[PDB]
Amino acid sequence: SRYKDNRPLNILGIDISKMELGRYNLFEVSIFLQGSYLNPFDPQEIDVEGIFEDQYGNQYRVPGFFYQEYKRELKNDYEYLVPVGDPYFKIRFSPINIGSYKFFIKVKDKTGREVSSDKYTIYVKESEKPGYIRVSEKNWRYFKFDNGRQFLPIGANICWATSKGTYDYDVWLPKCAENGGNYFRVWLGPSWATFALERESVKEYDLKNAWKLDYVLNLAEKLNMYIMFCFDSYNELRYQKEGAYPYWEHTPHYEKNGGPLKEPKDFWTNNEMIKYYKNKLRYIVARYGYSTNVFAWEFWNEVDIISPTAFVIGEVKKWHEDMAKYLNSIDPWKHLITTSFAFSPGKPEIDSISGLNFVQTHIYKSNRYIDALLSLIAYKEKYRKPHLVGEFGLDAGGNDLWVDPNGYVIHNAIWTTILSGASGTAMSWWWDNHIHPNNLYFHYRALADFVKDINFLEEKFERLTNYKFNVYNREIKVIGLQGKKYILLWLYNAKEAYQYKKDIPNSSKFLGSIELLIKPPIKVIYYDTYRGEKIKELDLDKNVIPIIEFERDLAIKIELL
Repeated sequence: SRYKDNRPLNILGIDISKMELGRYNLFEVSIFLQGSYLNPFDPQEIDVEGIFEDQYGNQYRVPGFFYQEYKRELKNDYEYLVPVGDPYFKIRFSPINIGSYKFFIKVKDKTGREVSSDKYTIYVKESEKPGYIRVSEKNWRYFKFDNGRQFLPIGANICWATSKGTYDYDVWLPKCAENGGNYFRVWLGPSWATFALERESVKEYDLKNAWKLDYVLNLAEKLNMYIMFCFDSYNELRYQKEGAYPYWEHTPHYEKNGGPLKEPKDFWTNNEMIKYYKNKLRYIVARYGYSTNVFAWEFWNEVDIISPTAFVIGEVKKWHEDMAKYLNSIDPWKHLITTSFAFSPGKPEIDSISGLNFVQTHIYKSNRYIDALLSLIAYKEKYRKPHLVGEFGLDAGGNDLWVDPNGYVIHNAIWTTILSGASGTAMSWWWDNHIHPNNLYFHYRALADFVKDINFLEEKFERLTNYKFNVYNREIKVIGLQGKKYILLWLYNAKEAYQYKKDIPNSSKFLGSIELLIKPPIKVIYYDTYRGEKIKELDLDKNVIPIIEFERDLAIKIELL
C-alpha cells in the first residue's frame, strides 16, 4: 500500500482547467486532499466524485481518480518517465450541452467522514466536435457521431509500442491520420503491454502506463482519431503448457503473484476478483470516459482461447452481461461496449447479449480469404448490430511480412469488408513491423477517398445480387453494394489478387462488362485503388457497365441519375 494516507479527511486545494469550454471538450479538476485510505484506487477506501448539472436539469456523477504527473524523455532507445510533484486526484468531465453548468466535489473515505467543495459555475460554448460514437438508428450496420454524421472506422491495430513508448505513437499516428485513418485499437493488458493498468497488481493501477495512455489519447484528439480500448487479453488466463503466448504464470491475477485467483477459471466468479475488476472499470471511466476519442470499451481480446480449463460459456456470458450493465451504469457518456473471439464465427451466446453494442470478427486465413470475409459478414447480419472485422491477416505466425511486402493482402481485405456491409475496414495486424516500415498507408488513403463522400447511413445499401458478368478468357469477380443512389463495385482478378510477387500496378482497353438490375441513366466513375484517383468517367443510357483493363483490382462508383 505505497499510496496510503492516515490523516483526517480534508480538501486542501482545487485547480480548475478553464471556466469557458467548448462542447465535448475536456474540463479537468485537480483535487489535493488528505485522508484515511489504504488504496486510492479502491472506492471503499476513498471515493472522489464530481457532481455536474447543466441548465436543463441533467445531472452527471463523475468518479475521480488518482493521478501522478510525469515528464517524458527518450533515453537512447527507451522512454523514461520522471515523476513531477506528489500524486493527487483528478476529475475529467466533458459537457454534452452548451450553456452553464454548476458542479461541486464530494469526497468520502473509509472512516465514513465526508467533505464537499462549494459550487462552481462553468460556461460551455458551441464547438466543432461531432460528439460520441453511437450505433446508427438509421442503419444498424453502421456507426454515427452524436451530431448525426457517419463514423466509418478506417485504420489498423496499433496495440502497443516498442520500448520507445509514446515516442512511437508520435510517428505512427500522424502517418495514419494524414492517409485517411481515423481508428486504432490499444491494449490495456496483459502486464507487459504499453498501457497495462494491472502491471504489478490487480488492486492498484500503474500510474506511468496510465499517463502514457493519456498522452496517446490526447494525440488521437489532435488528429481526429478514435480508439478501441481492449481491457484484457486471453494470454492472462492461459497456462504456459497451452502455448499461444501464454501469460498466466506471470499475471498479477494469479495467487502466486499476489492476486486472488488459484486458477484462471476462478476469474469469472471469484468475489474478490469481481470487486477489483469493477474498481478497474471505475478507474478507466474516471480517467478516460470523458473523451469522445474513445470509440469503444472492449472487455477481452479473444476470450474463447483462454485456458480450456477456464472457459465455461455460461459463466463467461453472465460475466459479460453483468459487467456491461455495471460499466454502462457508471459511464456518464455511455460508450459502446464489445468483446472479441479468436474463433472467426464468434460465440452467439455472447454476441447476442444486448449489453454488447456491436460484434467483431478476427480472421487469419491464407487461401480465398475474400470469400471468407464475405461469408462472415453475411452471417453476422443476424445480430442486427454493427460488425467490425477487428483483426485480419494471412497468418497469425507473421508470414505476411515476407509474403506480401506491398500490402496486397491488406488491400484486398479493406476493400472487401467496406463493400460487403461491414461497419469499417478490416483491421490489419503488424503495424510496427509491416505497415509502417513498408509504408503501406497509401492503401488506406485510396479507400478513404473513395468512400468519404457517400453517406452510408442513408443509402440503404444491400449486397449486390442480380448481376451478370460477360467476360472472356479472364476470371473476374465482384464485391459490391447497391443502394438508393449509388452502386459501389470492387472488381478483382481471381488469378492475380492472391499473388503478391509483382510490383504495385503502375487502363485504355475494354475487358468485359457487368449487367446490373438498375434503371438508367447512370454516371460511371472508374477508380484506381492503388493511386487513389479517378481514371475515367462515363455517362450511360443503358444498364451494361463496361469494364476497362486492370491488373489486379478496380473500383467503380455508379450514380443513378
